[PDB]
Amino acid sequence: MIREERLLKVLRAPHVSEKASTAMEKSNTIVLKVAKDATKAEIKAAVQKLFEVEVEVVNTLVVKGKVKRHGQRIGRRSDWKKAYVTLKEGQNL
Amino acid sequence: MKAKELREKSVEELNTELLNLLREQFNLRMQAASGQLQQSHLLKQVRRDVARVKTLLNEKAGA
Amino acid sequence: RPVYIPRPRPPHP
Amino acid sequence: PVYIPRPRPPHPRL
Amino acid sequence: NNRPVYIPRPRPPHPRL
Amino acid sequence: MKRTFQPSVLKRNRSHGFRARMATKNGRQVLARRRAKGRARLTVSK
RNA sequence: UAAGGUGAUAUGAACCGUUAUAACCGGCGAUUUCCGAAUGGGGAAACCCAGUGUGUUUCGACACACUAUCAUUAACUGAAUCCAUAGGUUAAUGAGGCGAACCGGGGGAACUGAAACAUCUAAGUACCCCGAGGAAAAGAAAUCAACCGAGAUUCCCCCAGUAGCGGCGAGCGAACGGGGAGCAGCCCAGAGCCUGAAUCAGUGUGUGUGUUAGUGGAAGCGUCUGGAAAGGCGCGCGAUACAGGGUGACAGCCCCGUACACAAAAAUGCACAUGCUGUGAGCUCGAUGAGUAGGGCGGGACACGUGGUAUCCUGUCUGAAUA
RNA sequence: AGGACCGAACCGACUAAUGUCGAAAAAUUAGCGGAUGACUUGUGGCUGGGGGUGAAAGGCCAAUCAAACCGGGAGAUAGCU
RNA sequence: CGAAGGUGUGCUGUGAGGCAUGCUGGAGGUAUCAGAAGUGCGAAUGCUGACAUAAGUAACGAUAAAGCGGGUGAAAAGCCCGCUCGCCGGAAGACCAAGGGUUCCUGUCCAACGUUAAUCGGGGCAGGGUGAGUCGACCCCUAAGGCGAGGCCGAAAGGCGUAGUCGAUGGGAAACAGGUUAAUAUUCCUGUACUUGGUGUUACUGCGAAGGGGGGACGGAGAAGGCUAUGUUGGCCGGGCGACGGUUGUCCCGGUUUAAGCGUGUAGGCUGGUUUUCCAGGCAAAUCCGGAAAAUCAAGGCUGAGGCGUGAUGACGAGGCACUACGGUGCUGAAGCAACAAAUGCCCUGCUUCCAGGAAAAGCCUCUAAGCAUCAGGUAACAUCAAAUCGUACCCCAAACCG
Repeated sequence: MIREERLLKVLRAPHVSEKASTAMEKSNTIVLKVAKDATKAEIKAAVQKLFEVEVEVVNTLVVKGKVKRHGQRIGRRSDWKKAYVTLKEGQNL
Repeated sequence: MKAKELREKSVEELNTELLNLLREQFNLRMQAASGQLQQSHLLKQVRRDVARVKTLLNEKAGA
Repeated sequence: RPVYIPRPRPPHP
Repeated sequence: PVYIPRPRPPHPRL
Repeated sequence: NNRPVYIPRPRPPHPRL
Repeated sequence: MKRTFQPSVLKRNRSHGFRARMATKNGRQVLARRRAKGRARLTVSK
């Protein structure tokens, strides 16, 4: 059983932006970064345990890294997955 | 911080790994992302500590 | 660099 | 904080 | 500097026979 | 004026893809030659 | 080994260490995602979808392991018919793929040359395919020689552009013999007496040597020019070390090195001695390889193109003697 | 009913002019033929070089075809410049 | 207190050359005598780089077209705003698939790129943006075709092919309306729905296949009927009565919209139902299909657009009012009907005709063999749970795809 440690690694970081702020104040939902796989069930369990909050539903999407032109060279950013988590009437963070 | 935990039983080794993963690994990561972490050297130090514990578990369990 | 996911996204006509 | 290398003499006006 | 990858194909306007 | 190249990902992969080369020994030699030359792209990868 | 470090572009931020677990180097271990022989099935490579068996927070759902094909072996099952066989399932062992050349084998050009061109040449070359090794192949005379003699194979220099072959054209081109490198001989087709009896292969121990980190390593100063001297001038010292590299211009004596003398907890190749395992010494008698040798027909290889053409190999049809 | 008629989309290219270092390595403008069929078109397959395919021109087979392209034999050969 | 190289000058030898030196240069060069050559270039329509010429010449890519005021700015014919003018309108509009791969939105900059300028941009830099049980992929099934355990064949490589397994361009369960972002929505929010599975409870019950049957399941053309999308007019509601004559009137302007689902069952289309008995047929069996007999009624059953109710005393709604970082935000909100016309769309994979005679398999329904029938399983109702993963930006007759 590695479910506990798995839940401690799916979550990577919160997402800060205008869309994130308006979603939180209006829809009571938090947007955060997750691992590349990060199935919806794992994200739901991780938020319930680590943040000790009740959740309703999770929506995930994959963001493709942009292609950047650094110096004389061309590079690409890494793809990452962000999840929208909808909390219930009781919210903490 | 290598031979201090060599003689502990497997039960404590799993316990210390869980709190290493739980605290100072997840919490530090959230702090760094939010910009509230100023001592970024803890992140690497904690990661190496987790590796050390896992190395002991393998040479303890089974083989 | 290489993208490998040309999945189909057909919006209902 | 990203280091900027020296560009070509017809570089952008940065 | 660079060899033209395409060479146009001409025609014989004047048979000159 | 319709041109010779009409792109199609499915046709490109099924014709010159990695698995197409490995099916026959001639394709395997094509991969072997390009590994020796050190080419970054072994085949047309989606 | 260590007073420095956290690889580079590439600075910074935050830190570790300074007498020893900072960092770095070497041996032995651990982790080792996905694709790829890819091997659970599939597939547009890095993706999708499973079955069975082991253990667990809300049934929820999780973690690990196994599950390809082929060949051999063993077990259990098992038809058309009694037996049987084919077939099926299970377990173990081995293989699969990749890699520059060299080696052996199976196929095999044309351009070109001949001042054309068909025999011939190019050439058994290029190329394709198969198999193995660190080398491979070949190898202990049904061989040469000349009636004097040498005694496995392989490689180099002669013999020698010689004898021969050849639309006797273009071209191809030996052998005998001699000088060298290196040398090693055996076993089965079978019984008896004597039975570890030498030599070998695999696993332990011990010595020596080498590889994988390293340590010490001699001896120069003053003036002149100059941005700066290692240069000029003057006087010294080291050398089993003036091989090299660096240092603000050209350094034996500033630094790293160099000759030289040492170094190994652990893993390793090589040459020996000592144990175990397995086949196996020595003597007498006998035996001593048959669809084979040879032959007819058609081809190929031997320098030798069917010519007066020996010898070898083979597709086809025949076919002995056996000391 | 019709390989029927007129005529758009669609398919094709009979005439003229323009354009020939063009907007374009065959197009534009004005006319023109077929337009329920031997029609046209999307997607995916199959046929490979002395071979394919061809209502047959030596046509087409990636802007290249009386023998495609790439690498090799190969520095082929050249009594010629 | 100045090597090679570079650049001038002066001497010198019959020549290729040599010598001395001024300035730049900045650290290498090499006598004499011998030795070895990648040893000497003006040509090869030689090769590579650089730079001329034509020449400040042709051209600046559809003859759909621009004008003015204000703003920003160092600078405005090209950018922003405003008022006119012109062009497309079966497109030069709005959507996709394929193909591109961040071109999308905001801030900032004008070197290069844009056939000119540029404050502008599909340009540079930074940040932001793609939300699904119902869409699609994935997944179940299969066509052409591919691969192919054994197998057959072939010097080797390999060819063909059975069982199988892949292969959408096809078949298979399910969501609509409104609102919202600078950029996503049938994915987010509000409202109202629907589909397929697991588990649990209750009441009944025979369940059970790669096997059987049904269904899925299909051509061309033609015609009529019923409809709807949509349009026009009248009525209704709100506003207007008007800078050049007239216009309270049969006058002018704007609006008059509302889905999926659920219930009803119509126009139309198809077929005769029900009960009993029997049968070597459906590679075994069968209550299923097929076939043969009788009795009975004359109806039943299947399919089916639209309409009508509910969905919805909800949403939307012209306009009005209050503030504008003066882009826009908030609040409020009347009427919301009828008639006529009408499709290439639906009823219709229908019907009527014609010869060229017009896929497959699964999902689904149904019947049984082996096996178990105190079980298991199935049916009906309720509760709960689950529906993962991947695509979702933007262009898409084009400045973003192939040229």
